[PDB]
Amino acid sequence: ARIAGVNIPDNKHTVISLTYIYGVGRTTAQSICAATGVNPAAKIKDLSDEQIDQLRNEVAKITTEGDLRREINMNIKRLMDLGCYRGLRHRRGLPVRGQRTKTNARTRKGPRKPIR
Amino acid sequence: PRRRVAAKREVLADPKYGSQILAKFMNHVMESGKKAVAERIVYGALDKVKERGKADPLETFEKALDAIAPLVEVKSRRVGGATYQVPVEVRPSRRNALAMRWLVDFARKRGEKSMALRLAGELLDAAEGKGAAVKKREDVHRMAEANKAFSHY
Amino acid sequence: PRSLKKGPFIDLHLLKKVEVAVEKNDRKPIKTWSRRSMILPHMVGLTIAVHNGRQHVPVLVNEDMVGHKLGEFAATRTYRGH
Amino acid sequence: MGQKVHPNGIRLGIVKEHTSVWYADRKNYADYLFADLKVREYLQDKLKSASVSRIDIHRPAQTARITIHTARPGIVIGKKGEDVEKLRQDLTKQMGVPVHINIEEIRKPELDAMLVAQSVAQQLERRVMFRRAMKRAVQNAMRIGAKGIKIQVSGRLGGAEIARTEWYREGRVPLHTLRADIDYATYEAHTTYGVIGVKVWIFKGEVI
Amino acid sequence: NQQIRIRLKAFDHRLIDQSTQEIVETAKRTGAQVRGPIPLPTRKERFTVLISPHVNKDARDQYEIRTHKRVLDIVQPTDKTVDALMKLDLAAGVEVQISLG
Amino acid sequence: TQNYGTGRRKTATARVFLRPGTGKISINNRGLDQFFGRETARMVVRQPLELTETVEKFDIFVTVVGGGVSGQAGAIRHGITRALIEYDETLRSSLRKAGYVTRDAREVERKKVGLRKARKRPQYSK
Amino acid sequence: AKESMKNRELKRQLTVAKYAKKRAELKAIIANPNSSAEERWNAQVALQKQPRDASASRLRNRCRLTGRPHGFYRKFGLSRNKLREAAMRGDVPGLVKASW
RNA sequence: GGUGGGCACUCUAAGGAGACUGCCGGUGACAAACCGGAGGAAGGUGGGGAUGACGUCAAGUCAUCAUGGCCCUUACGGCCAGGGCUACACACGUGCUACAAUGGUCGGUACAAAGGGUUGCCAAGCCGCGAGGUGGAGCUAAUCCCAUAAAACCGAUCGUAGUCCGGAUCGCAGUCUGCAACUCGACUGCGUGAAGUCGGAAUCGCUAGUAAUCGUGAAUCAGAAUGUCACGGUGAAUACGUU
Repeated sequence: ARIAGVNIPDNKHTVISLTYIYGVGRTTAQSICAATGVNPAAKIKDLSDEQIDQLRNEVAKITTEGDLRREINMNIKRLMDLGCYRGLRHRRGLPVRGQRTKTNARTRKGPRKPIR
Repeated sequence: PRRRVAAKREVLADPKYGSQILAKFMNHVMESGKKAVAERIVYGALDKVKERGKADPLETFEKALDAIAPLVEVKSRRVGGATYQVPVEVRPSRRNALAMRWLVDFARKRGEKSMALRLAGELLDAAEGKGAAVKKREDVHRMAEANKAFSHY
Repeated sequence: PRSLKKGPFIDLHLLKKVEVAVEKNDRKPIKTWSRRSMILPHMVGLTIAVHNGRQHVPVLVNEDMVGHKLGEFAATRTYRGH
Repeated sequence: MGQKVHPNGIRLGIVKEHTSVWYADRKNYADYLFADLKVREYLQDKLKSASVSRIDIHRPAQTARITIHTARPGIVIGKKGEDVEKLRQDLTKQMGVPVHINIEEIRKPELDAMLVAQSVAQQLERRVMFRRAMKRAVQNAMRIGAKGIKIQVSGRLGGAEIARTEWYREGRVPLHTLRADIDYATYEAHTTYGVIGVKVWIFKGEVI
Repeated sequence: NQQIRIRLKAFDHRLIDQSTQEIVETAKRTGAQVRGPIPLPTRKERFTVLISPHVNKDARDQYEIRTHKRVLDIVQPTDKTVDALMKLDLAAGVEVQISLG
Repeated sequence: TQNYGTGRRKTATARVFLRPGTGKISINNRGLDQFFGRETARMVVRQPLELTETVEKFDIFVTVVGGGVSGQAGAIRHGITRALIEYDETLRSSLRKAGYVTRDAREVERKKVGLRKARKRPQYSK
Repeated sequence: AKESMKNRELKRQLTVAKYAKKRAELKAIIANPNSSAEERWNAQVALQKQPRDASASRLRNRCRLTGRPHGFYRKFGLSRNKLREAAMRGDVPGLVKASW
């Protein structure tokens, strides 16, 4: 029900519910469920408490949720104070990995402004 | 303008019911040329129709299409410098085809789980004459019988 | 990026300049056109003037920015805004 | 202007044969072809005085045979076959592979597109009226036995400022029937006011 | 020697066809019989080239070269037949490959 | 004894042998039900032996190569049709009226230069 | 045309062949896992005093007469425009345009 | 088919035959021809392609090339290093991927054509989750490699949710090429998970193996396709009719 401080879905498979945790993907959930023994294809309601605790242990050894968001922000911060090219794109919100930035480039900038 | 006779395509009968009328229904529900996928829908749909009442899923198809196929329809027509929607009778070759049109189109927009039971859902829902495809038939019939003033071709 | 088995790549004329500088402690700017050289762990404290197409931008070496390229700290295009 | 494909190319497998007839696989293929076009450029470079029309290059196994068609073999060949030995020396070092030179006599220079284009272009270099050069050329082919000839010339004709395209055609010039044998050639005349292009079609008959 | 194999390649099928028959003719009448000319699949390399010097991408010419191949296996090659064939002086546009003796 | 026929639909060719037998089929050493997972083609092979009453008359050996799902189905379908015309002569009229002796000449067209595919030309603006 | 690029390309062409067998075997040491450090370092150093024209990546494969660097084909070694005029005249063997 | 063996079949590649309104009926000036049928694989130029009449736009190309005139001659010529051609408050054009269950995921299980390969194709085996590394067979090739086709089918799961749809974006760590992946390559794995739930006026493509959809190969190329060219798989609707 509650893993790493986040309530995962109760009416979904363990391998799919575990993906809700910030830091756990499809492979990590598969990796977690294989290391613990909990079967991927059982809903969360019909797993015993001791198996919830066992699943809770596997996630805790993995960087997840706040500390992963904590970890990410220095990595962005460590760049923008560095003054290099990748940091400068991070402080303006443009293509970081050399995208076209000419026509679309609108994952970053948000929306188009009227006044041209 | 054209002089062509177009082309006369023939449809082979279905392998599970021996009725070419289902062949063009299969021909209508097609998407991206996936013949095998779509025929799984109709037979599963026909099993659902057969399992829920009736005696033969093929005869209620016959019952369904007449309740969908209109007997009249207008077309845009310009004679006196203006558009007159002259109601015209629908030929037998077109009424059944457009009957197969409106069954899938309105069942595709239904809220049921899958098309397998969604065309099937409309099939009995249209056979009794209270479905949206039945509803679409009468408003077309409502489009005519009011523009009856224009009867010149 | 560059393969680990090939090792990281720095121009030897720069490598000569860095090796001379550390044993000299001149602390003077190093004027170079090699923006493509990887950043060694061992010129921390030296300043390097990296060419950006027209001028040599002086860059001060730290430890967090070890491992980058010398060109990442020398902008080559000027926007200034619309 | 782009309406018509090259008349000889459209029939390169029907009634016309390739000038270079040989085989090579990948890289000798690249080198051999470069050798042919250069010496073909060279062959016309030395004997522009001679009436050279077709240069066939046959390459058997590790040997190259050059076939040169001329309307005046007395110039390419020298005193008792002396000059021709001189030419065979600088191809056999330009090509590499040894070269054997075969010279044939073009019986009707007026029935060959190259020399007719050669004659008209060379005459136009002497500021003779473009009109008279073409009329003379077409009747020469017609009287000798050609069944059709069209000659087209373009580009600052007569020293005019605005270029134009004037063409004279006699007899039948199908240019669409693949089976019909068509002789086609182009020459660019370099006058004092620019470049004057000459196009000649010569129809010799149906190939049944 | 033992089942002499030759490999024939030509850009023109007419050139390769006449080349096979003359090899057959030089094979018979010398006390040896031929297996027959095996038609090998034709390989053509394709090249799409644009014909305009500037722009006009839609104006192109499609080109082809035809590679024809034959096997024409030789069975029981007599001694007076083996030395009557490599000294052939023909096939300007065709290449003759000698294999298996 | 055996009766042979060759059928082609799009790019596949079928070699059928109508030796006398009870009713069995053999396509590439596998049966009709196992080789061909779709029952529609299962008629396609067998419609020719249903129109003419020969459903249980031979153990037909078939081999096919090339083509696709329906492409093989038509190629083998054209396979037997010639075989009964080889097996006897009175079924030619019955098979021709059904359009079975005719070889389907429809094939995939050559892609065009300046064209995305067969006849669809790229979207253009005024 | 622009013969100066033709001169540059031939100058590159002479340089790659001159250092071909040195550059190749030096790269072999780098790529060989058996050649460990302190000798692969000698190898990767050995490339960089080469005139930098010995890299085969610096060739543009221009046309053989006109030197055009865009419409090139390795099979004929020629520019696209020089391809069509040579193919049109029957100069190149066996090339007859396609229809199918 | 792997071993003898066979020259039957597919297939391969060369010649031919075959379709020509040839015949029949009707109509039509008795003429052209049209409407159908028989036969036939193909019926009315069977399908596709190449083929573009005299001419028009002083259309484009002096940057493929050539070329008259003009222009520069320590530079408007040449060499080199770095940068830019890839920037980006926006707009327009052309495509790809999506909004999902006619589907995603997992497992099993089939059916093609075409092309490339000796400065090359990188098999078997082994190592690594993976991109890849080692290894070196065989192959100048219908012989060996690229090379596993995918949609489709059969079972399980998901159950209509911005979701087991979507994978743009960012972070970390890598592989390969290349002297050198900062500007400015591709690919991989682990994380994250945007807009997007079918799209206004308006507008475009398509009449049969076509549209629609799914993969495959090649050119350019050290490396770099959603573009170009080419191939096959599954496979339609509609044409009353010319205002």
